[PDB]
This record gives sequence, structure tokens and C-alpha cells, in this order.
Amino acid sequence: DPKVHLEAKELWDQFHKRGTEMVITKSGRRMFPPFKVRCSGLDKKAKYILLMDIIAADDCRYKFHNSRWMVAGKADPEMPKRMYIHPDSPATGEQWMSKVVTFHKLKLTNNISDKHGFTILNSMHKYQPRFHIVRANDILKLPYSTFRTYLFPETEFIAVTAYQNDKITQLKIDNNPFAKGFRD
Amino acid sequence: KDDPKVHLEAKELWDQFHKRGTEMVITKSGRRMFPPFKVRCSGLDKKAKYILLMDIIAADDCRYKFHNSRWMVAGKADPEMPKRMYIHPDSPATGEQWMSKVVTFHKLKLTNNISDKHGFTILNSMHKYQPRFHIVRANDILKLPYSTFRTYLFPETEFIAVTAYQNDKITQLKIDNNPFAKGFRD
DNA sequence: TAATTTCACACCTAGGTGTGAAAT
DNA sequence: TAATTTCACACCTAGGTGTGAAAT
Ligand SMILES: [Mg+2]
Repeated sequence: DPKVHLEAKELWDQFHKRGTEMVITKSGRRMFPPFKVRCSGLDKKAKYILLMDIIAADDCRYKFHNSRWMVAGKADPEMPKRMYIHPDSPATGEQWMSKVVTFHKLKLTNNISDKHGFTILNSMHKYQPRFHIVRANDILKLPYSTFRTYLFPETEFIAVTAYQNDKITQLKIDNNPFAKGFRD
Repeated sequence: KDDPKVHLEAKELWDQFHKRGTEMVITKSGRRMFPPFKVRCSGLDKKAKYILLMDIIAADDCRYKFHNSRWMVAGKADPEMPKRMYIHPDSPATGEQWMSKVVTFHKLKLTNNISDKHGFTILNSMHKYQPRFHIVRANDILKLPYSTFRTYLFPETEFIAVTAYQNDKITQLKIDNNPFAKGFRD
């Protein structure tokens, strides 16, 4: 049975315990931590296509009040979510199992008319990253193939235009090399 | 049915290098070409899917030497390695998509490491090379070994690979035109 | 309306330049 | 052999960070 392992799980757990937030911007923001995985148990010679997308975790809009995230009401409408085909697809099980799998092109935006293929999200809504394995050797075969979808609830997050919980901001500062200029 | 037209971008700059005898530095870690090979396509079927590619092949079977300020054939070429065929990352894509932007392979890299495992283009120093652009009307990467390639040659992009510039006039053009080298501008 | 969104900044990482001289 | 290949370096490009004041 193919199995998927989340990389840097201890760090995802630290963020998740405090309520993960991801900033979104018109021009596109990277996710931090990045969503990275390792696959095992794939048939070595069979061909697979690896993909990832982000979907709404529920149909609620949230607000951060009294130091907590709470559902404020029903969610705004959602845009179709970019499905990313990993650039090495299709590749053999062997090939996929010898590398950490990540999606470098992924970026989050709040611009609903974005034309860059970014993942479009509603600020103050909750999202769940999903990883997919499809046993097929033709990208065009994707609309007729079964997707095995791997969910890691510890990577769930609320999208925001600016951080709400300072404890999340501190973890981002202390762990993302690009933000080290703000470290004490 | 289409009627492709391939236009070389920044030809004026390519001509300036070509008139002096273009050289491209190659390194173990991989070196970008400058000028980068960029083109614009017209005449594609707007809806059809195309795969666009590029590779660099030997321009002849000679080894060169730069002496008395001139490039001259020194003898027969050394054996060559297979050459990374670059599939443009945006591939596959519709004809309309392709015609809506300059097609650049500025990320392709040149190396002298015959054991390279990065997919870089492997060249022999002091040998002459010709970049090639290819258009494939096919909607899947796996059908390339069997698909028909239309190949476009631009002789003005021919260059000799080196590990260090030989002709100081070429070094000056690289300095004066490549933003990454502007620190060396007068 | 209060909250949320935007933007110019000063840093940060990653990595593309030819140089000058050592190493082959 | 004498020329070619290598590499740390200063100086660059390119883009990823949160900040906090302004705008909505
Ligand atoms: Mg571990």
C-alpha cells in the first residue's frame, strides 16, 4: 500500500497547535512552511502522476477575537482551485520515491481575477492542502483516472492578509530564513 | 494545419556578438548562455497543443584554437556527448498561449562535466555549436520520440564553447549588455 | 463602522557575472 | 609543455520576509 509521509512534521505541529495562518497577497505569497512529502510503497516500475491542490476546509468565514479563531458566519463563494501537476510527472514509482516531493510553483493570492494560475483563496477562510497520487502515464488521462487523495489535517490553515495571532508571526520569524532579519 | 514563423528576438545583439565570433563560457556547475536564446512564434494553430524545445548540436567536427587574434581550425573534434533536449517548461500548451509571449530558454545551462546529472547541456571546450529551436504539434510529452520535429536554425547564434573568454572584444560585449555583469562596466 | 487590505521599506536567501591568479 | 581549467571573491539581479502607517 503506497504511503505518504509529511516532511518537517514537528514544525507543522507547532504551527497547527497555535492555529496556522498563511498570508495571501495580490501578487502571490509562498506557503510557509512549504508542503513537502515523501512517498513509499509505490510499485517501482509503474508510472504515476503526483499532484496537489488546496481546498476549503469547511464553508465558514472566520474572525480572530479574544485571542481565538471563531466561525463568524457562512463562507464567501470559492474559486476553482489550481491543481498542480508536479513537473516530473509522469515518473516511475522508483523515481518518485528517491526525492522529497514539493510544489515549487505554488503561490497563494486573494485576487479572484488572477491569471497567473495562482491558488486563489478568500481571506479569513479555512483551507486544507491535499496531495494526490494517480497511477497513469498520460496527463490527459487525469480526467478519467481515480485520484488517491492524502489528507494531513496538521497542514490546515486560515488564509489572512495580515497575521492575527502574534505567536504565529513569531514562529514564522524564527523558522523561515527569509524572515530572520526580524529575529531577536 | 499551421504555417509557423519563428522570429529570433534581440537579433541586433546576436549580430554584434556574431561579427566578433561568439564565445560561451561553460563550467562544471552550469553556465547560462548570454545572450539567452529567445524567440517569438506566429502562425501556430490557436487551439492545437504544441510542445516547444531546444537543443545545441555540434556545428561541425572541428576543434578550434584562438591565435593571433583569430579563431582557426586546429584539428578534428573530440567525441561529443548526447545533448539535453530541453522541453520548454510551459509545455505542453496551446498555440495561442505560445504566440502570446516570448519563448525563452534563458535557464538552459552549459557544462563541461561529461558526468553531469542535472540535465545540463554538455559541451567540449574549444568546439563550435549551433542552438536549435523545435516545434512539435503534439499534446503529450511521451509521444516525442515518435513525433515529427520542425527544426529552426539561426546561424547568427552559433558560438564556440570556452572555459574562459579568449577575445576581449567578446568579454566587453558581455559586460556591457548582461545586467549581471554590470559591476564591471566602465 | 471598525476591521481588513495595501504598500513602500530594509533585510534576508539564492544565485548570475567576470576577475585574477593558482592548479592542472 | 604553454595553454586551459578552476575557484573565492566583490558586485550584481531576482525574489521572499514581516513591518506598521495608510487606505478602505
Ligand atoms: Mg524527522
